[PDB]
Amino acid sequence: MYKKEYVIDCKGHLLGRLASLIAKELLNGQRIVAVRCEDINISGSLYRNKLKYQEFLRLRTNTNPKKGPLHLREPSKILWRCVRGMLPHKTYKGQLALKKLKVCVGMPYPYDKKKKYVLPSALRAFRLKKHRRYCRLGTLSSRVGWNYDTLVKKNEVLRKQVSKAYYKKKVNNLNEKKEIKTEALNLINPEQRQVLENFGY
Amino acid sequence: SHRKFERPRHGSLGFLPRKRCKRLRGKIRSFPKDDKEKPPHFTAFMGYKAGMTHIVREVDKPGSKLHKKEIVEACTIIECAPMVVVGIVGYRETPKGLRILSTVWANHVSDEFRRRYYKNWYKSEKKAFTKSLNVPEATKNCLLKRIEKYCTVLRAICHTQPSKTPLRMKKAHIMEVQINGGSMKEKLEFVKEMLEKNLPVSTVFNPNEMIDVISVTKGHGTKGVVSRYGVKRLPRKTHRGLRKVACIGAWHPARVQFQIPRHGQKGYFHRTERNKKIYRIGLKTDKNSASTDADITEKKITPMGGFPHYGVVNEDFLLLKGCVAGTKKRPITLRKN
Amino acid sequence: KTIVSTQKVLIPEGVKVAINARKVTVSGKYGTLRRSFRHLPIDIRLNKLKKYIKVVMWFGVPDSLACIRTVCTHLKNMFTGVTKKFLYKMRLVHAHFPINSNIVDNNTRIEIRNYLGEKSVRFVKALPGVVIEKSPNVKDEIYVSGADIENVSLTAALIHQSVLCRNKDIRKFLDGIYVSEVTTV
RNA sequence: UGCGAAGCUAAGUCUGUUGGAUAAUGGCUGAACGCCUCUUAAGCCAGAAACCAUGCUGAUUAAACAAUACUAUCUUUUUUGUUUGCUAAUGUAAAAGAGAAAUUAUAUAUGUACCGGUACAUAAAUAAUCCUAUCACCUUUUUCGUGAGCUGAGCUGUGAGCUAGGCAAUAGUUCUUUAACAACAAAAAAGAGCACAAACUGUAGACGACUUU
RNA sequence: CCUUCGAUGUCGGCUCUUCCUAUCAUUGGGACGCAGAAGUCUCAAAGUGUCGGAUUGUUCACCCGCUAAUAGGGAACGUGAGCUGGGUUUAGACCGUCGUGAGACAGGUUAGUUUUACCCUACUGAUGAAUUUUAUUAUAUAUAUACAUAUAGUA
RNA sequence: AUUUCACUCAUAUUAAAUAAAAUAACUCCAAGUGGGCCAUUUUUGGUAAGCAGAACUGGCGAUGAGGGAUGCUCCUAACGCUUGGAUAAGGUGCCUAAAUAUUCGCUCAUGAGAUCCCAUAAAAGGUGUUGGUUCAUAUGAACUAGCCCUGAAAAUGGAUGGCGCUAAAGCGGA
RNA sequence: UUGUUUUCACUUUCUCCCCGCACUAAUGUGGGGAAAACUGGCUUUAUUUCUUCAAUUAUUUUUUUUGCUGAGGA
Repeated sequence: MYKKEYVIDCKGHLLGRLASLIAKELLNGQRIVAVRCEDINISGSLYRNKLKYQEFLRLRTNTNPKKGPLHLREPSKILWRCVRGMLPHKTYKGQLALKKLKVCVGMPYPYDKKKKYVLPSALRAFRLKKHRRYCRLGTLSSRVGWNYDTLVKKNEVLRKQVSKAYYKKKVNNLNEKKEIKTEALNLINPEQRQVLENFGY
Repeated sequence: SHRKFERPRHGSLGFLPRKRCKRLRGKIRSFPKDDKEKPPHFTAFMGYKAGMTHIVREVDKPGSKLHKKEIVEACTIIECAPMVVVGIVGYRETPKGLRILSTVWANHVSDEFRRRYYKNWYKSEKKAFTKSLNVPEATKNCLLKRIEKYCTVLRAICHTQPSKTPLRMKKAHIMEVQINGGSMKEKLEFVKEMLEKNLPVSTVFNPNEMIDVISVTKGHGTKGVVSRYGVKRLPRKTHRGLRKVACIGAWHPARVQFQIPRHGQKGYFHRTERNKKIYRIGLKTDKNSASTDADITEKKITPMGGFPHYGVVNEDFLLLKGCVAGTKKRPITLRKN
Repeated sequence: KTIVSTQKVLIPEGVKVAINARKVTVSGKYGTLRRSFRHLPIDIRLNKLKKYIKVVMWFGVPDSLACIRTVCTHLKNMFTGVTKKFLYKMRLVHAHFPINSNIVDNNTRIEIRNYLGEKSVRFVKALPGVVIEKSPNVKDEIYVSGADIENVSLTAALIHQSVLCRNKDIRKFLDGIYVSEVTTV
């Protein structure tokens, strides 16, 4: 809302709730970059969402399909269109809000180590009954003709290993910082020690 | 209401728009795929229009009504002035398509190839590719290590030499030919040898294999519906002429559909002919490659009386079934299946 | 409708198990067990000196309380299946053309011929670790067996539907590849 | 009257693929009621000229983009500024700490060491957290780290710190706290070729355009 | 009789495209009072195809054939600045019936001018600039950077 | 029956109640109008009709404003120019101001469903859910009615208003 | 054709015992019995600031922080 830009990991996020929240942020003026859109999940069976997308696919302008609704198959573009359908893109302010949004499949280069945020209002674990049926946007998009799911998965696993390496570096950095803190506490004057102790610092 | 006599439409929507092609050479949308098991070798070729001729044969198809009896067929013989391999390009897959990591040129380059990069060669200083061919090999080694670590599709810039052909054109046609085969570790060594020399067709082209042909068809300018889509001619009693489509759509939708045949440009389209099996391998200098031991006469690939609007042919030959698109002097592209 | 359901599954002597987050990993005689049951809300209580499993379902409504029964009898039943192999009674049948068998590659990739006289190829596989092989007592009988209950049962399932013919009344032409009874080694 | 080249042309010749999940269609287990029971309980499989891919055609259908080759005085630092039609010169859709890297599972997961298991920790209002800001100046005592130059190491500079000392703010009650980023003009210091046209071609063509020399 | 009588060109045929499925054939199935054929009922399925002629202005119709099938329909009863004008439906004329008569007849017959696109859009083709609050799936020797990048011309 | 004299029936809240009841009553001159239509309820003809013909009341005409996405007639409400407050109808996931509010149930739809008018759906099938009722010794039936399903096919591509929504952003409450 | 009156059957527990003897969801359970009653209620005594003095209604009195407005000129 007030940050320069918010990066959202779309993994395990319900499409409609995520789109509504993101669109509200764009309208309020907060720049949003959405990553890993191919792990967005949609309520209802995968066959149900496949039928819905087939019904959307069979729909085009009869006279000239060029101006027909550009269907788009990438999950990032699907999320972008869902967000666009949530805000007044026909107006200037709505167009600005729409252009204030970036969507990516996987995690591209300038999103390796900026904090990916998660909005619990759109989590599957909190917004869907466990015994009910859900889908996966990457799988649905591959079914409707994306043919890039596997490449994103291989890039994601390579990124997993890459990030794990420097997380293992960071944990040792933090646990040496805490132990130097333990010894530096007793080099501070006692009255300054008391305030830190009783304020939990 | 419905039509009383339903009949198939005119033309195919799969070749739309029927517009003039942007270029003269035949581009390739798709190259044959690769497999880890199969060994690293070449993946395509190119040449010119030597001939789409006949040959007499004998079918071996069981139960055929001709079979043992002699038959006449229709195949083609290709013109292959050897292409000079000049460049190497690496591609890596991304969710946005396959992206060029880098291209590397041969340390020595031809003048015909460089002439293509110009529009007025006779007036220029011929400064292209002058100081870009003096790079150290440390950079090459580092970038090819990067290619091995990252790149997954390997292509070779090859250019033809129109000087061998009788064409008026002096610019060289440049394309890139994929290299298909095994993994990166074998592929790196398998792409370290041919980087400068010209291309002999018989290196990989072998009998009993299927290939495809890519070209640009002839040109006819603007043509009517009766020629572009072969619509029925209107009766002679028609008032404002008979060489047109009568109804170009119903009242609703209140627009002209894009499926309605209309006048416009016919020809100069991109065409690919599939399922064209290669059959035989030969040469240019030798004297008995095309003929057989049962023919016992003298002849080579040489033609008679000259070729109408093509000159004479003084280059390689192979054999391959079918006939080709385009016109005389038109560049043809040969892909594997 | 009440709030707890459970099945006090009896662990036999010849099996040793360890539960962890609806992923129970067990060791018997022919091998080890594991299972992906993450669809269903299941909690498990375990003991090993006094044995017996307790698979439970909290807030047990008969809407899904029919699933804990399935999984519980199934659990005791893979225990039994891995301890002692299960044997269904599969019999090939042939009204006119005796069934031609091509058991190529050790119980893997079997081929079927001589069924109505098509004289073509027909090959149907099964999950690895499960045998469906000729019983020497009678030629037309195959002694199906394997590691686990589902392991044997899907193999006993897929095979019947492999060779069906067309336009011939099965009320009169009783052709098929049957399975009749169940026993143990 | 004939062929009638070449072109056009057909009435003549050549060419016109495999992968996925899948609709209908049978089984594994199995409850409900003691047990049977395709699921008006749960999870898994078998499988169509249809679908999406593959291949093919466009892509100023993306006001899209990449790599390469060559070229146009060009690029860094400081100061003052941008308070005949022109020839100095400024714009923000959003600075006021715009601070924050594991991955993952949700009927509990992440590490450590062993061989998916083992045993042990970690975590469970988790951003309800953590990290970062004010000690100005100058003088003295000096300590520990980084850069110029220098031979793992001495000096100088920079950053942080230690001891001691004495040195400044003031505009009358606030009218936004002129504080960010980017750009440009002037003045200094340092380093830094093509295309169109023309003629020709005719693989092109209504004219443009396109293929050439 | 709700809109059009300061006019929306009222039949049919030709031409051409698209759409629906209540599927005629082709694809894959289930049932049969199914031995097999042949056929019937039915399911998923609109991808592909649904013809040549005699008579009639005809739609409709009915025959001769081929076919695999010759399925049913919509799109201002699709389609007249696309055609034709055979019919209907001005004025000439004839016959029959009706009328005293002028004349009447969804009775029959014959002959009877079918206008305009150069505008917008649509469609088909053909040139073509401009595009920074604009784009980034990178750029760095197991290692940093969006607090960055990106000139422009030609090819 | 009329007239005249006496007496006298609250008249100081008023021969019952209430009443911006005299904004009354009357007269003259004169315009326009004299094709109506719609909604609830009632009703005639018709198989029916956004059909034809009537009764009461209110509206549209003649009239905008908020809402029902949209709409001459539906709901709220009728209108001088403004400043604040609070609401009506209706809404509170985004479009869109305001609840991803709280609390209790029901529903999985391989064409779910989603605000009067309103933008269709019926007979016939339902051992899912829950709660019943009746009966025969925790044991079996029959029904019953909520949601969901089949019945349920149409022509440019397509519309709970769109996106979308299933621990609802659906349905019935509070 | 009302009233009135009468009977048993009800509750606490970490109580305890026995049987299945661990069969518990637990530091217990299924069954059969004993316990007092630390549950509970009943009446009092000085006190409601050790501790509750609730909620609703009727009748009164204040209070924190703040938006908008200033007609007139006797």
